[PDB]
Amino acid sequence: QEVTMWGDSHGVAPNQVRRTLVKVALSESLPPGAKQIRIGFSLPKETEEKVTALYLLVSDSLAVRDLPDYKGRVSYDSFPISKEDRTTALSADSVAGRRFFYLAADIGPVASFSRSDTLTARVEEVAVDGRPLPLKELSPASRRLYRGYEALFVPGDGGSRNYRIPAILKTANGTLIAMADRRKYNQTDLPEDIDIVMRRSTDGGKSWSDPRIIVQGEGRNHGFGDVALVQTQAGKLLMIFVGGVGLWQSTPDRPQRTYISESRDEGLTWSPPRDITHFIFGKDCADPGRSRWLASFCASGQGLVLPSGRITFVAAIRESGQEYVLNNYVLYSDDEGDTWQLSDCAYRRGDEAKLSLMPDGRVLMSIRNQGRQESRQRFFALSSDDGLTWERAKQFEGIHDPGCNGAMLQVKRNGRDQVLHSLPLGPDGRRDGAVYLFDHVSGRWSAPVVVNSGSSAYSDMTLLADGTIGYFVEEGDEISLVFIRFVLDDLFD
Ligand SMILES: CC(=O)N[C@H]1[C@H]([C@H](O)[C@H](O)CO)OC(C(=O)O)=C[C@@H]1O
Repeated sequence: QEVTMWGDSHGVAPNQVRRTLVKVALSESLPPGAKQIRIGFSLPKETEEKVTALYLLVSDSLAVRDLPDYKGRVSYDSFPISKEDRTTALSADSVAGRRFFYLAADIGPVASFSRSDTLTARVEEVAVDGRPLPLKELSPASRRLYRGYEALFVPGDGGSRNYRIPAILKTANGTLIAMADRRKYNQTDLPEDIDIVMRRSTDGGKSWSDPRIIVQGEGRNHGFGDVALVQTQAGKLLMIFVGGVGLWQSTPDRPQRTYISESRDEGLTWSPPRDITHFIFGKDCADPGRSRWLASFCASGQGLVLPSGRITFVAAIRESGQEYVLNNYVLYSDDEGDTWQLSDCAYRRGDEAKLSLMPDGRVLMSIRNQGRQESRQRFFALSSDDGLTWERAKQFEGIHDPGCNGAMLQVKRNGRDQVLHSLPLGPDGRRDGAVYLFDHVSGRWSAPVVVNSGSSAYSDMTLLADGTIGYFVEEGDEISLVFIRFVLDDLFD
């Protein structure tokens, strides 16, 4: 006869409805001799001012996210509470044998969006006919306000059990393209059966089209995923992705293949996928020095189109069956994706790597630290010839990498050229999604700022037209893909 309690720590945005603050779970249904349950809670005046209404929600599901994020797959009743009240009661009959209770709120309109712009509440008492039950707290509540915050892909959406691997792209016309692994049966990588799914926004991420499967996987060893995105200088959209067996199961004669698809109408329609594995490695490769290589995949998220028009993604390539490590090469095209070539080797024992354009026209590459090498720090390299040749740049190091994909944006802050990098803070785990700012002139990283506390993994970022940052992250143990919008001052002033 015990209650367990979880405070909620997901972000919120103005005017959102029925946002959970804390939820509690009874160990058992109320007994037949129970007439009413009554829950007492604490809620600071600072939180009270930022909400317009409270509610007690009752459900037969114990959910991770806000109940409306499940688009009806969670069933609940909702009972309002005056914001000034600190207790509420409900009849056993109305609970109808259910065990999961949520204290939720409607978020007001005003906001300052600073680091201290947070919301919290705590359940202090759950009494059944005046008998307090033992209460155990597993997590506190702290919900930060952002300019935008929306779960774009939630486990269960459209009948897929899971979602992973976010990719985000803003077009020259302002269209937002969001893509992801639709991980149908569970959260594991290829060779599992996986689709590529998409949603679009034409209003800067205020609203999003219904999700559309654009590449359908056809069974185990026949799925697709790990999408990266660019817009070419001629204006076409380009996705690149892998499909087939797993990374370490690929071979020269039976590869996990690399594909590209293009769109000429802002992501509405896409060309039938085109196998470009033969430009890279394996049995159909024209370069005999790469015909015995085993595997290649481009880092999911975004590529980079250079000022010349050269299209680039970083591939991480397995050259030997005698080792489980990868080497980085830039995959590029100077003819709008018609043909593809590889740079010289950019990193030895690398992994998922990302590119960004330096103020002086050099290319900066950020390299995932796979295998807890060295000091468990993120790796960096530099190229001065548009990605053809590379050199390690230790002076950019200085942030921890638990072994996870992330992203870079070149931005101006207070007149000064800086790199914004997204990565889990950890330590040594995929936890607390954070961003850092690297100052070009001083060569020092900022202290991290945690955007989403809790389990956090892959992230992609884009610069919106008005300077806001779109931040697309893997939140939680069973992952939802979440689009968050903030400006730099919200995080760093
Ligand atoms: C094609 C592929 O396998 N991509 C996977 C990537 C890769 O396995 C690793 O980067 C190599 O070390 O890892 C992860 C991961 O969450 O860690 C997710 C990707 O789906």
